[PDB]
Amino acid sequence: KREHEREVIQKAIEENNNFIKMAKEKLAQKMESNKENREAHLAAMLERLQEKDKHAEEVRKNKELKE
Amino acid sequence: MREIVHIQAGQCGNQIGAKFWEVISDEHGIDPTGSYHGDSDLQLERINVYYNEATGNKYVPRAILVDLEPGTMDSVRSGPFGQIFRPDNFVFGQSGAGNNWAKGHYTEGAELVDSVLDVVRKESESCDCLQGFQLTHSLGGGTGSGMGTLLISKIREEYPDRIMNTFSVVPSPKVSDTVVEPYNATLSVHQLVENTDETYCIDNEALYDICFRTLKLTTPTYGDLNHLVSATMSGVTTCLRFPGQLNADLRKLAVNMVPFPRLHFFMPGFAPLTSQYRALTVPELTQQMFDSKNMMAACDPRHGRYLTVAAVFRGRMSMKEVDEQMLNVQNKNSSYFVEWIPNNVKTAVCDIPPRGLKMSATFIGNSTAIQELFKRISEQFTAMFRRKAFLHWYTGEGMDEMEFTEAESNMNDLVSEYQQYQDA
Ligand SMILES: Nc1nc2c(ncn2[C@@H]2O[C@H](COP(=O)(O)OP(=O)(O)O)[C@@H](O)[C@H]2O)c(=O)[nH]1
Ligand SMILES: COc1ccc(CNc2c(-c3ccccc3O)nc3ccc(F)cn23)cc1
Ligand SMILES: [Ca+2]
Ligand SMILES: [Mg+2]
Repeated sequence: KREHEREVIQKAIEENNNFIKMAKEKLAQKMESNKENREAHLAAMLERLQEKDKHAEEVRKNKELKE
Repeated sequence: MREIVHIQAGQCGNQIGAKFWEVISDEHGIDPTGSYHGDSDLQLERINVYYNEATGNKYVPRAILVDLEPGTMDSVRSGPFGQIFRPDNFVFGQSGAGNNWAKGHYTEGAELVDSVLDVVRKESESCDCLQGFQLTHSLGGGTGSGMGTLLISKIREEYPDRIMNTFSVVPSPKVSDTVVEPYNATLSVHQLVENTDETYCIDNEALYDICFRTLKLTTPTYGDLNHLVSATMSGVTTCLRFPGQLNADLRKLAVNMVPFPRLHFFMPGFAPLTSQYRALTVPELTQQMFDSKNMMAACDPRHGRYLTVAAVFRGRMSMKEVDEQMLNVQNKNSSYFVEWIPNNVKTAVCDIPPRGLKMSATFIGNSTAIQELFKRISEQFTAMFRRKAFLHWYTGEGMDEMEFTEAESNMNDLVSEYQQYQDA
């Protein structure tokens, strides 16, 4: 009975720790997946805008080199 | 064998336990501060069974007060007789047990139990010849139920040869704190079957009905139920607290009442039921104590058979008439007492009546009809357990479903065992 009494409290601690653990890890997982996603969205937006600057360079070099 | 050590656990344990010390302190002429202002020498002759003598001829209850929260135990110290208890024996936690057996037995209570056992050992050591322990508790909450049964298990380990008594308050929907009571009770019954020699089954169902039907209390409080409990506790301890031929002790009671070791659940009864002016004749006491209406456990004794009986008459009365009347109910209802324990009814008389009444009778019965109580709790248990309802409260403190299954099985076995002797 005493050894069983220690197994039960050890289990209660184990599972409480497990919840705290997997919540901690699940959270860090999401925050890191999110930051990579948000940054990937903004990186693509800026890379489409920098692709316009580089098309404006072609149109400004078609007036200067067609005269 | 004289000294008993009393422990009261949880709300109920300490509420009824306070009333017990109020009732018997008046009977032994002890006042709210601890001094003896009596009149009869018979009051002090075995005061040693429940009280220690102190510096200045104060008498101090050999009582340990246990709870996981300080609510109830601050009330006990506030209340009428609180200042009599030894202040070191107040052992309490802070967070309580949330009507959860598991918290009492396995987590919260485990933290506190070793301190209670240090006070138990303190009281146990300064005892000439300890006979045993009595615990007051309910089976329905978490502290008195789970922690209480944890204590019992520990006390048995350290003192395996001493007697263990419980006054165990069984729960009812009619007086109900929470839906998990049947769970808590079934987990505690499993403990009591293994680790006690005697248990007085005080059913709250039966106390509610006595209060409602027979005493005309429309809206009964816990005070009204505990009035009935402390008069029963007074009665079933009379033979230990007074003289004088019956060398009655807890072991003798255990030997004569309990033919099979698991079948030690006693149905108590009291007459007359109160909250009078006309004293009762011995025939009336004898009719009343044996009446179903006067039982402290909600079981019809006609549905079962009496294995053993112990009856205790209080007041000045003819012992000739007491034998005649006690022999009359046996001879006139002989089918209801088992033929295979000859002379299973034993009767005693004590000259001191209780406060209020000129004469009274207390009944102690090991009837097989007690099964009805365990059947009632087994049914409420299954209603919920078949859908595993409310279990998360228990599994969150590390308990497993297998432990509930085990416990359900032990109780149903108990019921089978009582049913075995009803038909023999
Ligand atoms: N007869 C009686 N029953 C009580 C009393 N207090 C609580 N109960 C019952 O005891 C059960 C709840 O247990 P309680 O002692 O409050 O829980 P604990 O403090 O956690 O042990 C329920 O069945 C209540 O109806 C009381 O003073 N008298
Ligand atoms: C078959 O039933 C019994 C036989 C022996 C005993 C031992 N002592 C005892 C008791 C008794 C013992 C301990 C605590 C409270 C008690 O009230 N009450 C009686 C009444 C009559 C009598 F003969 C003995 N009694 C108990 C029951
Ligand atoms: Ca704690
Ligand atoms: Mg309560």
